[PDB]
Amino acid sequence: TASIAQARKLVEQLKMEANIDRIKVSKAAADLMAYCEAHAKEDPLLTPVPASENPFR
Amino acid sequence: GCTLSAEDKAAVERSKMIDRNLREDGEKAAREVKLLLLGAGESGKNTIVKQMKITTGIVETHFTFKDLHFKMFDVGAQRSERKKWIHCFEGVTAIIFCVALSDYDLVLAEDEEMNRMHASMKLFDSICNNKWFTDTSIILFLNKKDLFEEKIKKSPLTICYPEYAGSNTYEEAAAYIQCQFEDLNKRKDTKEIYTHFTCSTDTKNVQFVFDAVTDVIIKNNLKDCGLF
Amino acid sequence: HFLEIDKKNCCVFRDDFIVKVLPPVLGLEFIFGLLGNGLALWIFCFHLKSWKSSRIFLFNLAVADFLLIICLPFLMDNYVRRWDWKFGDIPCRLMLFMLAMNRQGSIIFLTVVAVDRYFRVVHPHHALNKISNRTAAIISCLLWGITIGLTVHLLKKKMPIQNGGANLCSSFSICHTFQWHEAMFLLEFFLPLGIILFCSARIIWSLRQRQMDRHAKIKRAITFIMVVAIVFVICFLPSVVVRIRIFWLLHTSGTQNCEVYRSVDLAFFITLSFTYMNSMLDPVVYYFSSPSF
Amino acid sequence: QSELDQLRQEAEQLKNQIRDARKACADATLSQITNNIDPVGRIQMRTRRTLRGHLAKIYAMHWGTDSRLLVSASQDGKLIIWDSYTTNKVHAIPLRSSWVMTCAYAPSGNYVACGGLDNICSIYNLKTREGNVRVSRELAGHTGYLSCCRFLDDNQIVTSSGDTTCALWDIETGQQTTTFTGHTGDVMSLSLAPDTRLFVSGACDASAKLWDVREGMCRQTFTGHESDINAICFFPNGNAFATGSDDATCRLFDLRADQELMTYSHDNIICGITSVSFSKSGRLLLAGYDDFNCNVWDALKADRAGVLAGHDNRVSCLGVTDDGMAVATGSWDSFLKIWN
Amino acid sequence: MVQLVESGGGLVQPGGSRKLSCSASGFAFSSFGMHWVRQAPEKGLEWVAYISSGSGTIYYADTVKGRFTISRDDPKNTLFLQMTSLRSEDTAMYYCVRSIYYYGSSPFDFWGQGTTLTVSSSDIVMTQATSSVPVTPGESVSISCRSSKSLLHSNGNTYLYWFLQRPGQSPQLLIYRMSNLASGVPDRFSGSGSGTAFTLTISRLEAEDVGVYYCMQHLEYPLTFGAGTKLEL
Ligand SMILES: C[C@@]1(c2ccccc2)OC(C(=O)O)=CC1=O
Repeated sequence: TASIAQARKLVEQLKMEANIDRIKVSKAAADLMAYCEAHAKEDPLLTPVPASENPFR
Repeated sequence: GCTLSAEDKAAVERSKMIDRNLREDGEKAAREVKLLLLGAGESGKNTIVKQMKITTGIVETHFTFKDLHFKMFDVGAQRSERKKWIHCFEGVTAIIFCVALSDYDLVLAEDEEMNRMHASMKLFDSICNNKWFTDTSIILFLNKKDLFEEKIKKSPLTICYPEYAGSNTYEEAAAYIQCQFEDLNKRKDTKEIYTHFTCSTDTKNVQFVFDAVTDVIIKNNLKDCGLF
Repeated sequence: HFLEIDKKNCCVFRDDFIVKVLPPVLGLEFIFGLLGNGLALWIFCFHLKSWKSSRIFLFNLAVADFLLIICLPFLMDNYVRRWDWKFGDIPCRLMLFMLAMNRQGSIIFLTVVAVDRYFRVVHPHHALNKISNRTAAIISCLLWGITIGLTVHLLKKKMPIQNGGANLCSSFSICHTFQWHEAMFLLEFFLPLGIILFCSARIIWSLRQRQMDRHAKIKRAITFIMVVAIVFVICFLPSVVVRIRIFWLLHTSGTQNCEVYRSVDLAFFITLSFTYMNSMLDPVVYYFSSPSF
Repeated sequence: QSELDQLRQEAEQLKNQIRDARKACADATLSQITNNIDPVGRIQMRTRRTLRGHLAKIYAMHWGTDSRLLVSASQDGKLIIWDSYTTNKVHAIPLRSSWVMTCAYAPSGNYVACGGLDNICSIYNLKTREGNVRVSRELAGHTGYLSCCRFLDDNQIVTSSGDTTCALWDIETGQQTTTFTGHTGDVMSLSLAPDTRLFVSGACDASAKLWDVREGMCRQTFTGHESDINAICFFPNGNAFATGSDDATCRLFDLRADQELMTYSHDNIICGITSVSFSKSGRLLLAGYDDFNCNVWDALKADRAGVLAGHDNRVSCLGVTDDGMAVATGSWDSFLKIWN
Repeated sequence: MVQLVESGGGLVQPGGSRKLSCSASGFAFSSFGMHWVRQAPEKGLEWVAYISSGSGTIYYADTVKGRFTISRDDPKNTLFLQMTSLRSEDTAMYYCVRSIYYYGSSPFDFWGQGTTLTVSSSDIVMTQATSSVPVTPGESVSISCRSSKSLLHSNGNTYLYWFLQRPGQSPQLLIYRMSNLASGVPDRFSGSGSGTAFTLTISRLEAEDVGVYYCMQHLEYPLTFGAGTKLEL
C-alpha cells in the first residue's frame, strides 16, 4: 500500500482542479488584444525609436 | 579614445585585466585531459578510481602521470534523465567504460529475467551510438576476471549467450566477450575502442589509459594540419 | 668573343633554344599556378570559419606562391626576345627582388609546415601544439622580415647594361667573384632538405612504432608526407647540381675562355623553371588533397 | 488490487469532466477573433553589440532590472557580469563547479545565483566592503541537477531540479521553506509572475503546472505538448504564458480559460525550442531554436515576423530587457549578441 | 575590518629625500587604485599622485612632477611614495586613499590615518565662496560649490564628490557623482546640482555633523579640491 497514498493524493488534486472556474476563450482573447493595443506605443521593438534615444546606437 | 572620462578609462583598464586573467585561465584549462567514467555501480568503477589515484551530484578525481594532468568525472550519482545533461560532456578526450566480467550469470534485483551483462550491453550501445559522442574514443575495462576464471567452470558461458558454441577455455570466453562488446559500435571509422583486462594490476591500468589518450591526442593533432 | 664585364669578367650567352622551350612551359606554369593559388586564397579568406596555428602558415605559403606567380608574365617577354628587357630599369631590379624573396619565403614556409607536423606527431604533449593565433602571426611577420632582409640587397644593383645592342636583366650569370646570391641559392636548399628529411623520417618511424598503421587515414597521411619530400627534391635538385657543375668548371678551367659554358648555361636556365613548377605543384598537395578543406 | 483500480477509474472520469468543461468553455479561437487586426510589419533587427570572453559553451543569461547589466554562465567555470552599453566586463566570478546550467540576477542587483550538475544553488554577494565577490550561501537540498532559479527578493529564491521537484528557499537560514511535488518528470524551466505570487514550471512529462507560492499547492495543470518542455515565460499581463518544447512548436495558454489558445509552428521547422521570451507589450514572441537562429513570432496572429541569424551554433538562451529596448542571445559558439 | 596604516615622515632637512609607505589589510589590495592626498597645516586637501590597479597608469600633480615617484608592492599589500628634493612647502599630512572603478562603484570611499611630514626652514577651479556657516541643531543648512568648467559629461554622469572631515579625523566620503549616498552615510544628507552650480543639503542637523566640507571634481586627471566650508555650532 505504498503508492495508495500518492494515488489518493492525485485523486484529491484532480478534484481540486475539477472545481476551478472557467471563462470563455473570447473574453481572454479580447483581454490579450486590449493589453497589446494599450501598450503598443511603449514597445521599442515593434516601433523602432530614433537613434537620438537609442542606448545601443 | 579621447571621448571617455577618467572613470570610463579606468573601467576599460579593469576590463582588460579581467580579459587577461580569463585568457590565462583558459590556457591552463586547455593544457589538461578530460575523461568521463561510465558503467554500472558495482561494475568496478570504484576500484578503477582507486587504481588511478595512487555527497551526491558529480564526483571529480584528479591525478597526474608523466607530466600529464587528468581529471575524471563520475556521473553515477545522477539518477535523472541522461539525455538532458549528456550533451554537457561533448568534447571530452575519451570515455572510460567499466564492465564486470563476473556478471554473466548474475541478474538485476529489479528484474530477474534482465541479467546484468545484457543491461551493460544496452548501456554501452546507447552511449557508443550517441549523437554527441560520434568522434570520441572509448576505453573499455573488464574487471572481475579472476572471478570469471573461477566461475567459468561451474557456470557455463552459454547461460548468458544461448548461441555460444565454444569451449569453456578462459581466454576463449574472454575473447568472445570482448568481440561481443566491440561489435556494438556502428561508426568503426570515426570511433576506436580500446579493451583491456585488469583485475588487480598495479600501474598497468594508468599506463594503458595514458597510451590510449596519447593515441587519441595524436589523431586530434593531425586534424588541425588537415592531413587526417 | 662571349666575354663580358658587367662589374667583373663574366661570360654571357644568347641562345635560340630558350625562345622555343621556356615560353610554353612557363605559360602553363603561370596559368595553373595562378588558378590554384587564387582559388585557395579566396577559399581561405571567405569559406574558412576558424583559423588555427597551421592554417596561418599554409596561408602564408599560398600568398608567397601567389606573389611569385603573379610577377612572372614579365620575364616571358625577356625569354621570347632572347635576352631583351624593354620594360625599363626599376622593373628589373624590383622583380629580381620579388623572385629572390618569394622563392626563399616559399621554402621557409614548407620548412615551417614540416616542423609543425613533426612536433604534432612526435611530441603530442607540447606547448607548441597549442599556441594562440597571435603568436603564429608574429612568427610569420618575423619570418617575412628574415626573407626580406636576406633579399633586400637585390634592389641596389647595376641593371639593364648594354652588351651587344640589348640590355641584360639577370642575377644568374656565370661570373667569378662568388656573389652572395649563389651562396643563398645553395643554402636555401641544403639545410631545408635536411630538416625536411629528418622531420619526415621521424614521423613515419613514430607512426610505425606506435602501431597506427592499420588505420587507413594514417596510411594516407604517410603517403602525403612522402609526396612532399619527393616533390621538393625533384623540384630543387637539378638547379643545384648544375650550379655545382658550373662552379667546378669555373674553378678548374677558369673564366679566361668562354664558349665552354654554352651547354651548362642552357641547362641551368632550362631547369630553373622547375622551381616555378614547384609553386604550381604544391597548392594541390597542401590544400586540395586534404580530408578537410 | 481493487481500490487502486477504482481510484484510477475515478481519476479517469475526473479528467473526462475537466475535458468536457474545457470544450464547453471554448466558444471561439483566438485566431478567429484576431484576423481583423492589422499585422505587424517585417522585423529587421540588427546586431549592435557582441560580447566575447567566454571560452566554452554559454548555457544561461539574465538581464538586470536596470536594463544595462547582465550576467552570463558558461561551461568554462566562469560567471561574467557585462556592461552592455560599453561591452566592459564588470566582474568575473570563478565557480567551484564548472558544470553550471542556470544563473539568475537579483532584482535589487546585490546578489547573483548559479547552479548545475552539483545539485547546489550558490549565492554570491556582489557588494562587499572588500573588492571581491564571495559566496554568501549554498543550498544543498535537491537530489538532482538544478535547471532553473529565480530570485523573489534578497532573501527568497525558487529553484527547479532534476529530482522532479521545485523548492522555495530562505537564503538567511539556508533551508527549504516549501516543496512542490506534483510533476512526474525532470523540471526544466520556471517563470515568475510579475506580481510574484504564482509561478509556472515545465517538465519532461510534457506538462506545465501553475503553483501557489504561499499555499504550496498546484493550482492548474496544462497539457497539449508532445515532448519535453524546455522553456516557459509569462505574458507581460500575467494572465497567460508560453511554452517551448522539443516537438518544434510553441504554445500559448490562458490561466482563466485553462486551455491552449494558439500554436506557433512551421512545417519546415523540425528542431526543438531552447528558450522563449516576450516583448514589453506582449505582441512579439521570441524563441530560440536548435537550427542556430531565433524566430520572431506575432503572438496574436501566429505568423513569423522576423529572423535573428548570426550565431554559428545552438541558441541556448535569450532575454529581453525590462524596458523592451534590446534583446540578448547566448549560444554554444561562446558568444553573446545584443539585438535592436 | 578594512584598515590603511601609513608610516614614515618626521623631520627632514631641505633638499633631502624620504620614502613613505602605507600598509593595507582587510581588503583585496590588488583590485584597487590608490591615491596620495595632501593636507597643509591650515589649508585644504590637495591631490598628489595616483597609481592604477596593475600599475599600468600613473599620474602626478604638476607641483610634484619629477620629484616624487609612486609604486606599489602587491604581494606585500604596501604602497610607496619616494620624495626627492624636498621643499619648505612640502610640509603637510599625507593621506592614502583607495579607489575602485567600474559601473556603479564608489571611488575615494576609504581614507587612511595620515602621517605628518615636516621640513625645516587648464585645471578645473572649484570654488566654495562661503567659508563659515554657524548652525544650530535641528536646522536645515545648505553648502554650495561651483565649478569653472561644466562637470556634466556626454554619458550623463556629473563627476562631483562631497567629503566631510571631522576635527581630528580623516576625511569621509558622503556623496559621489552628485547624487549617490555612501553606504555608511545617514539619509539626512542630499546632493543636487546642474553642471556648474552644486549644493549639499543637511536636514535634521545633529551634533556629529560639525566639520569641514569639501567638494571634488573627478572629470579631469588633475583632481582639484574646493576650499573647505567649516560648520561651527
Ligand atoms: C633568369 C632570371 C630572370 C630572367 C628574366 C628576368 C629576370 C630574371 O630568373 C631568376 C630568378 O627568378 O631567381 C633570376 C634570373 O636572372
